[PDB]
Amino acid sequence: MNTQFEAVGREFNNLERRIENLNKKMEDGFLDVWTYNAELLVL
Amino acid sequence: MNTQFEAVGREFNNLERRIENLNKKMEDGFLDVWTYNAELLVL
Amino acid sequence: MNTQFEAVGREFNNLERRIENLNKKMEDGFLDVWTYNAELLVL
Amino acid sequence: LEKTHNGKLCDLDGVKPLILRDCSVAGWLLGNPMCDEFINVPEWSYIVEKASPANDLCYPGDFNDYEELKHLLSRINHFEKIQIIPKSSWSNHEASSGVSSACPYLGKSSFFRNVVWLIKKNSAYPTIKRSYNNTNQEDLLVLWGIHHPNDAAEQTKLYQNPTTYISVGTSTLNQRLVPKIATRSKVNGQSGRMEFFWTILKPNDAINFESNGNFIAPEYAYKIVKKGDSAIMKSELEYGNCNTKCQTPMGAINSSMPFHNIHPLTIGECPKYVKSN
Amino acid sequence: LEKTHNGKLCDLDGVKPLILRDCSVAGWLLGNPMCDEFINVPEWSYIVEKASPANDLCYPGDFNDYEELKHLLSRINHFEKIQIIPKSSWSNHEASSGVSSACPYLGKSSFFRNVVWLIKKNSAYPTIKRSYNNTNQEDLLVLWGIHHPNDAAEQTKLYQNPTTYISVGTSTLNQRLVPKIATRSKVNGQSGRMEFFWTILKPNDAINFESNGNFIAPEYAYKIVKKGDSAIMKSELEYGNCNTKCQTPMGAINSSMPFHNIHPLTIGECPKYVKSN
Amino acid sequence: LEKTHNGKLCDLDGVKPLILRDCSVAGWLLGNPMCDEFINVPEWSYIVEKASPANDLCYPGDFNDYEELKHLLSRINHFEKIQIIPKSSWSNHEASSGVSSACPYLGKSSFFRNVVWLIKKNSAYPTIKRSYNNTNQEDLLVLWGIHHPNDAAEQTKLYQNPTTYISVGTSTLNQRLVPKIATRSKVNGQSGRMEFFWTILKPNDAINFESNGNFIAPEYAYKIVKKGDSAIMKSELEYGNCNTKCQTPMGAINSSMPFHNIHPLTIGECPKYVKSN
Ligand SMILES: *[C@@H]1O[C@H](CO)[C@@H](O[C@@H]2O[C@H](CO)[C@@H](O)[C@H](O)[C@H]2NC(C)=O)[C@H](O)[C@H]1NC(C)=O
Ligand SMILES: *[C@@H]1O[C@H](CO)[C@@H](O[C@@H]2O[C@H](CO)[C@@H](O)[C@H](O)[C@H]2NC(C)=O)[C@H](O)[C@H]1NC(C)=O
Ligand SMILES: *[C@@H]1O[C@H](CO)[C@@H](O[C@@H]2O[C@H](CO)[C@@H](O)[C@H](O)[C@H]2NC(C)=O)[C@H](O)[C@H]1NC(C)=O
Repeated sequence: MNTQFEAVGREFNNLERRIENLNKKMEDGFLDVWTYNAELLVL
Repeated sequence: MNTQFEAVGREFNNLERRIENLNKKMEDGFLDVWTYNAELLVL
Repeated sequence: MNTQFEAVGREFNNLERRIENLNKKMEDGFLDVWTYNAELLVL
Repeated sequence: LEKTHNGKLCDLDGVKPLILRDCSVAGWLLGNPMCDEFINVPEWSYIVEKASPANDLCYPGDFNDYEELKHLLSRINHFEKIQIIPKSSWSNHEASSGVSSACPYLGKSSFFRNVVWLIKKNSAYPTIKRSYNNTNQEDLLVLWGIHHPNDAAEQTKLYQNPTTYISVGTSTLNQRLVPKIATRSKVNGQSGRMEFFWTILKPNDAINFESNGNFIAPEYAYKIVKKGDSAIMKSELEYGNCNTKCQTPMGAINSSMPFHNIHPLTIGECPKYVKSN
Repeated sequence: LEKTHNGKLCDLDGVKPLILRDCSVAGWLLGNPMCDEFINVPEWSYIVEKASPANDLCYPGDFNDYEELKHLLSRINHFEKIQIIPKSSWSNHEASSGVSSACPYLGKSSFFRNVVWLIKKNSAYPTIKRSYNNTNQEDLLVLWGIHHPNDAAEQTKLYQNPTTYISVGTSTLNQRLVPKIATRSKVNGQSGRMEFFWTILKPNDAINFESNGNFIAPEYAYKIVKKGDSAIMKSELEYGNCNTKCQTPMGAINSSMPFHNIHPLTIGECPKYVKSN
Repeated sequence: LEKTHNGKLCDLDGVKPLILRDCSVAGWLLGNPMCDEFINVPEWSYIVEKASPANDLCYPGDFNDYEELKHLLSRINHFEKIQIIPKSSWSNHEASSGVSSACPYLGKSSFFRNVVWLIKKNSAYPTIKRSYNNTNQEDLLVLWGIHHPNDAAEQTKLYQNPTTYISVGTSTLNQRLVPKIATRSKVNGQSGRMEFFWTILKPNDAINFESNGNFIAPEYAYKIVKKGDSAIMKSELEYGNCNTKCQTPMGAINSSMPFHNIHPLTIGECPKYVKSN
């Protein structure tokens, strides 16, 4: 499991709100996946 | 499985075609993952 | 496993470095996931 | 794995969605004359817009930063329209014949009803200076525009001054637009263009307009009165008179299952989406 | 888990890829004189471009919205070049000495061959007005440019008029470029710059150019004749004369396995990629 | 599943992070007078910036392409400040009273210390031409700016010339800024604005500035002396005097576990993050 998603901080301005949202839902997206993947490796 | 990827609609103009494509392949990407994850939880 | 993430080449200029990075960490992100998913299907 | 939907658009917990019919978000907000159905709109749960709404920008042109505005629309549930510069107040510019056949109303030349297309008066177009202080509790969506003529003669006929500008300042916005005279193919009978711009004016801030030509002045802005979870859904369906707790572009879902099959872009308390068959 | 490839670039189902050698997409489309190999190109399966192609923008400058054009190129399989403004037709502007040593051909000063660098004639540069109606069944890729001189004296020498513009209009495009005189370090012996622009002209639309200086006019545009699945692949490899059903930047794959190891960016019917060892 | 952290910010392998306190990246780099703590900064492991740093842009305005600069900052570990145009050298422009109460230092009107706000002298503002050849081994971060006045009278008072420009050229940069006179609400007592721009000047390249008004000239640029892994962390915490191998915005981690619970945005050798409880 050494190669698991690592989130980086990225910054977007007031008119970059769509890609800020795209970025957020991706970082969350991968976190939610690996959370599930570790919880179900245990079980 | 309550915390699984939920897709949002996002819109891009005629000269935002690369990030439209990036967005599409991400939303599909996560859908394809959770489809696989639910089909193989069953099996 | 026929529907697994397929990476596309995308290009970004010198001032598009954040979304280049977002794109890279997504394509890697999904590769790392399916690598894990195939290695642990075997095991 | 629910595979069944009711094939129509319902309310979302007794809150009716805003169905735009054949109008686009742009046509609604700017006030396309074909969009009077939506002059004053009650609170909505979500918004529905067709793929290619027929009534969008009647006078051909562009809505600047449009997708960011739409994104900004999917966490708003209620606008309340207010007058910020009365059409009555234009003393030195002609304010009543800025109309076009590209924007018909009942077959008569009209124009977007939320902004005013100022024209010269007695062969003159004095410098315009106007302010609006947002003395409301709420954020304001303010819209304005610029007219790009199709030649030097047209420019001088409508606005007198051959070289013109529009400057708009808030506490954050520092804009200075210049009209772009080009030669263009006719869209809706017109080869001129209108380009539109927007800004959110925070409570206690003031917007300052100044121009000597080509100005499409605001009349009505929008008070953002209810913020909350919302969305813009792309669908072809008409209103179904029903109610639901989960809506999709294909139709509503009444189900108990943990998963579903219909459409990935859903709104409300919903089963999770999978591609499975 | 296939780990073996043939280390060269093949056809993709008997369709030969476009290998650009040392030319870039920009050099090919604009017509860099070092890129005559590609003046007229047969149908391709995919496109191959080196990391740093040596022949890109011979005269130093910029290709505007270049990455979006490239993306637009990876769903095109065949251009057919057509003349839209013949070099012969420039009656009032010098059209034959817009050349530079930065763009050598056989060691002689030349210039990109798809666009024309107009210069003044008899100490004058009349206003240019030209139209092209796309009377073809297919979309057109039209390219044009602006010259940014390095000072007021140069501006006035080449173009007479000290203050100039280029306006380009279609049914959707409303552009008005202004040259930017700056002082710049020499690239390829030049401190002036050329900036290039493009648009897709839909069937039955017309493009209208108008300028009084600094205009790099089109001569040849591109008919998009075959649309379909394609790609731009970054590789250093030369053509391998072979054939395949799966290609990678590292080399082609002949395999039956479900997975592979080589390179994530593949094209065709391919085993899925994993990082495994 | 480590759930415990030390609630403070430590060094990362004996390398101390740059903690900006109440200054922003913009305030630090431009030289806000409230940011003298950071005039010359030793090598850092990572950078810490509060959510809403109080001292950012003292004179109201904008830092152009700011997020891309910040991103460019998270693979830099050490700047070394150098003088590229001495304040002493302005012979024909007043260089000592370009200050404002919006930028106080000890309650006296000051200004960002890395750039110079030139003003007219003897009712005149000659054309400025200056060059800096980067004769260093390393890349340079060069910063400059433009002043957008609040009216024609102000423009003419400060700069004499009613119509002005700033052109900046490198081997890649071809910029020509024009001041935007608008009417704006006062921020920090000011209704004028300053807009800032930056570029990386490669070794052996030269930057050329030319202007006839509204120019905020550089004095100090930054030598990028140490490139390597770095980050900008958003945190409210002050410096903790400790040391660690894994840092988070919430606090440092001393642990042996394979996973952790604290905060997704970590730096160093760290256990992987999960949402688990
Ligand atoms: C918009 O109007 C408000 C209200 O008249 C102005 O702010 C008030 O007036 C003065 C500032 O000169 C202060 O003493 C009050 O405290 C303010 N009242 C409130 C309720 O904020 C404000 O200056 C105007 N804004 C702009 C941008 O011009
Ligand atoms: C480009 O040329 C076409 C063809 O000549 C023009 O459209 C035709 O001409 C008139 C419009 O005035 C119509 O009655 C025909 O139906 C059109 N024919 C076709 C095949 O479309 C068109 O007007 C020109 N386009 C522009 C943008 O100027
Ligand atoms: C910046 O200065 C350098 C060093 O003086 C210039 O390059 C040198 O000078 C000439 C070019 O005219 C060459 O013969 C040398 O080989 C160069 N030396 C080095 C170390 O590169 C350079 O021309 C100047 N750069 C710009 C952009 O004006």
